[PDB]
Order: sequence, then structure tokens, then C-alpha cells
Amino acid sequence: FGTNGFDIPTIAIALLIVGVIIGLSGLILSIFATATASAISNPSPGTLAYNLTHPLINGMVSFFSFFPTLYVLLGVTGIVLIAAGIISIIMEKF
Amino acid sequence: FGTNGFDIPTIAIALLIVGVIIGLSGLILSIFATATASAISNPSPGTLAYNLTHPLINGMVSFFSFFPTLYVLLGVTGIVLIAAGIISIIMEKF
Amino acid sequence: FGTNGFDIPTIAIALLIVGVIIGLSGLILSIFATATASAISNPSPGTLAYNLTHPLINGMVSFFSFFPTLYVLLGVTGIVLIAAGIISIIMEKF
Amino acid sequence: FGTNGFDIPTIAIALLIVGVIIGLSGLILSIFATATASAISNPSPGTLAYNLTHPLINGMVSFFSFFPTLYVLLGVTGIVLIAAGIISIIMEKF
Amino acid sequence: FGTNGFDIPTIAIALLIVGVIIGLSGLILSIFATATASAISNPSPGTLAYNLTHPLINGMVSFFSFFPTLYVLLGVTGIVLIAAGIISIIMEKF
Amino acid sequence: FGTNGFDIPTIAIALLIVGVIIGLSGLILSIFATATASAISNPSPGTLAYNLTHPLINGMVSFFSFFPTLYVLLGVTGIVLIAAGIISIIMEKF
Amino acid sequence: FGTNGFDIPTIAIALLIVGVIIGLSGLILSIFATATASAISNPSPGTLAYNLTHPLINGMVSFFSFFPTLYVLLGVTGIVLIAAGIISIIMEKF
Repeated sequence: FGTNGFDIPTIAIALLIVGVIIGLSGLILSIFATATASAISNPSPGTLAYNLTHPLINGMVSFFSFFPTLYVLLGVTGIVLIAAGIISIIMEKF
Repeated sequence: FGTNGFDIPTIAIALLIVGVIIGLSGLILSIFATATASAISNPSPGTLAYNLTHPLINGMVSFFSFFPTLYVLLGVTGIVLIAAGIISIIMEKF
Repeated sequence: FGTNGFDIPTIAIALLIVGVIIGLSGLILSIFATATASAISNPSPGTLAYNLTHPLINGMVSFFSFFPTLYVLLGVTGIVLIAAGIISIIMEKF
Repeated sequence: FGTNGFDIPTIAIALLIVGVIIGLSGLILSIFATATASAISNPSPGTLAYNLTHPLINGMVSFFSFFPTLYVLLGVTGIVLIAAGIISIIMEKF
Repeated sequence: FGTNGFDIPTIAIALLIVGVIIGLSGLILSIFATATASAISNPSPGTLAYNLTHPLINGMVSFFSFFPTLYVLLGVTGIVLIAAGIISIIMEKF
Repeated sequence: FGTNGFDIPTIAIALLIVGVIIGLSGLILSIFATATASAISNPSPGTLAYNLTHPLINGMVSFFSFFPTLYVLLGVTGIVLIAAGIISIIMEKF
Repeated sequence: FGTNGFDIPTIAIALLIVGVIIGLSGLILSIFATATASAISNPSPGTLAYNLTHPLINGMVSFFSFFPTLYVLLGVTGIVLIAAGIISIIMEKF
């Protein structure tokens, strides 16, 4: 059901695969982040361990704050692909 | 029942296949999302685990919000295909 | 009973085939949709599972709303084919 | 049924083809415009996203406002063609 | 249905293609601009980040303000093409 | 849909490409400028580090102030291109 | 009584086999579940054994709740098979 490489069943299967992969990733990352939160403690505001540990958790927070826009762009890519397929169909179907 | 590559039975079979595939995908994704919702908890509004986990669920929500328009475009593609078939029939049947 | 490729018995057989195929497709899709409806539940209006699952069912509804016009166009194609056959007969029968 | 290249059956077939093509185009464009309207939101009158997005929808509106006169001219072309055929017939039929 | 290179069906198909392409472009640009607006924040009116970032968003706004007239001219081009076709038909049809 | 090298679909695609590229550039530059602002501190008004660092940030500010007019000229170029295309069409279409 | 591999007696025998197998499975699973229920006790709501044992019975309940839809899909498969047989008969019997 297509012309050269655009197949609606294949597209649906690919959407299924990407959805389930993203679900697994979210699940695993959340489960791991819970354990990470449990393991690290807060020693004190101003002793040696605080100076040693604070920037690490700051980097954690920053990278995880970068995740959302990555996911948004990844979602945007699919609309581009489907639109390209539609244009390719229209170009030489007539 | 056609001219070159347009076959009404083949089109009907393809519609059947895409419908059942989309049904399976929705079923599986919903069943998995229920388990994902059950697994992750809400620790607290302001502790370490919240900072570690919130953007992940935000990305989840965003991508899943992108799904509907993908499905709509995928549906639109079929009308284009059938119309192209009709035009191809009319062009050289006469 | 024809001239080159237009055969009334063949056309009748093709109509039989397309009718039975469409009947099977409707039957199978309805039976599957019942199971799909039974499987998915409605967790709550505003918790995590709702955000995770709502757009999926929205895409389901949209695609299935696209089905009717696909069927209508598929039906229209046959009238075009039969008319083309009539014209081809008239052109060189005289 | 003609003299050199003017054939009334051919003209009727061409009218059929152009009519069905224009119908398909209107159908597809309307269906797509509905999805486009659904996808884009209105963030606020005066924030960054408004400044970023408003001229795009303005260009959309302008081009789609240009469509009608294009269709009108396209319709006018056929009368010219048929009249040219009539004149060509009259010129050397006598 | 034409004389040398002017074909009404071809013109209709070209109009379809340009319309759908412009629709896709508007959709994609709007979706991306939403994410762009979400990503960038407003640090403060007078600190280093403001001086570093303000002219960039100014350039964004300016270019996107240039888009509308580009679209208008692009729309105008088609009327010229169709009129040229009409004149070419009239010139040697008689 | 054109004469020699002017193609309305190609122009629309080029506009899409330039728009998305400019959006990416703005996004990346803003995200990087935030990190740059965070990294550099303000030691004191009159010590060695101030003398060592102030002209660098001055050069930063100046170049980024030059960006807007670059973007404006880049936008202006497209109107010239489209107008040249219109003139080229009109010249030998008649 | 068939064409290539579709045999009505064979289909009836297969239906018999699947029915009796499903009956045996239900019987055995129910008989075993009774013994399982009898063996495990409920120590107390909050002591060590409760924490040690509760999630196990939760997993039991969940998997056994998944069984029904598995059976429903297994039932649906047969209608597909019989319909495929009917179509295969009709295709080349005429």
C-alpha cells in the first residue's frame, strides 16, 4: 500500500515501536532516579561533603531539564517524515 | 478488477490490515501506559527525586500529545491514494 | 460475453468478491473494537494515566472517523469502471 | 466527430477529468486545513510565541485568499478553448 | 487539453501541490516556534544574559515579519503564469 | 510549474528550509548564551580580573548587536530573488 | 471437500481439539487455584510476612486478569482463518 518506500502499515509499526521504546525509557529512568535520590543524602550546608557533592547534583538537574526539548524535537521529526511521504505520493501518482 | 496496479480487493485488504494494526497499537500502548502510571510515584513537590523525575514525565506527556496529529495525517494519506487511483483509471480507460 | 477485457460474468464475480471482503472487514474490525473497548479503562480525569492515555484514544477515534469516506470513494470507483466498459463497447462495436 | 484535433467526446472527457481533479483538491485541502487549525494554538497576545507565529498564519491566510481568482481564471480558459475550436471548425468546414 | 505546454489538469495538480506544501510549512514552523518560545527564558532586564540574547530574538522577529510579503509575491506569481497561458492560447488558436 | 529554473514548489521548500535553519540557530545560540552568562562571574570593579575580562564581554556584546542587521539583509535577499523570477517569467512568457 | 488446503472436516476437527484443550486448561487451572488459595494464609496487616508475601499475590491477580483478553483474541483468530478460506475458495473456484 504505497509507491516506492512509503508504506502505511510500516509507518504504523514504526510509531508503535517508538512509542513503546519511549515508554520503557521513561519507566526505567524514573525507577533509577528514585534509587539515586534514596542513596544520596544531604550532609550539611557548608561542610566538606557539601562542597564535594553539590555541583554533581546540579549537573544532574540541568541535563534532566534538557530532556524535554529533546523529546519534543524527536516528536516533531515524525510529522516531517509523514508530510514528505504525502508529497512524494502526490508528485508522481498523477 | 483494475487496470495496472489499482485493485479494489487489494485496497480493501490493505484497509483491513491498517485498521487492525492501529487497533493493536492503541491496545498495547494503553495497557503499557497503565503499568507505567502504576509504577512511578510522586515523591514530593520540591525534594531531590522531584527535580530528578519531573522533566521525564513532561517529555512523556509531550510526545504522547504529538501522537494524534500523526494519526490524522496517516488517515489523510489513504484518501490521496484512492483519488490517485481514480484519476489513473479515468485517464486511460477512455 | 464481451469484446476485449470487459466480461459481465467477471464483473459480477468481482462485485461478489469485494462485497464479501468488505463484510469480513467490518465484522472483524467490530469484533476487535469490542475487545479493545473492554480492555482499556478510564482511570481518572486528571491523574498521570489520563495524560498518558487520552491522546491515543483520540487518534483511534479520528482514524476510525476517516474510514467512511474511504469506503464511499471505494464504492464510487466501480461506477467509473463499468462506465468505461460501456464506452469501450460502444466505441468499436459499431 | 471533428476535423483535425477538436473532438467533442475528448472535450467532454477533459471536462470530467478537470472537474474531478478540482473536487479532489478541494477535499484534500479542506481536510488538511482542519488538522492545521487544530494543531496550532493561540498562546497569548503579546508574548514571544505570538511574535514568532503570527506572520506565518498571516501568510497562510493571504495565499489561501489568492486561490479563488486562480480558480476563476482556470475556469475562463476552457471557454476560450471551446470558442477557438468552433472558429477552427467554421473556417475550413465551408 | 491544451496546445503546447499549457494543460489545465497539470495546472490544477500544481495548485494542489503548492497548497499542500505551504500548509505543511506553516504547520511545521508553528510547531517549532512553540518549542522555541518554551525553551528560551527571560533572565532579567539589564544583566549579562539579556545583553547576550536580546538581539538574537530581535533578528528572529524581523525575519519572521518578512515572511508575509514573500508569501504574497509567491501567490501573485501564479496569476501571471495563468494569464501567460491564456495569451499563448489565444495567440495561435486562431 | 515554471519556465527554466523558477519553480514555485522549490521556492516554498527553500523558504521552509531557511526558516527552520534560522529557528535552530536562534535556539542554539540562546541556549549557549545562557550557559556563557552563568559561567562568567563579575570579580570586582577595579581589580586585575576586571581589567583582564571586561573587553572580552564588550566584544561579545558588540558582535551580537551586529547580528540583527545581518538577519534583516538576509531576509531582504529573498524578495529580490522572487521579483527576479517574476520578471524572468514575464519577459519570455509573452 | 475443498480446493487446496481448506477442508471442512479438518476445520471441524480442529475446532473440536481447541475446544477440548481450552476446557482442560480451565479445569486444571481452577483446580490448582483452589489448592493455592487453601495453602497460603493471611498472617497480619503490617508484620514481616505481609510485606514479604503481598506483592506475590498481587502479581498472581494481575496475570490472571490478563488471561481473558488472551482468550478473546485466540477466539477471534478462527474467524479470520475461516474467512480467508472462503475468499480463497471464491477466488479460483470461478
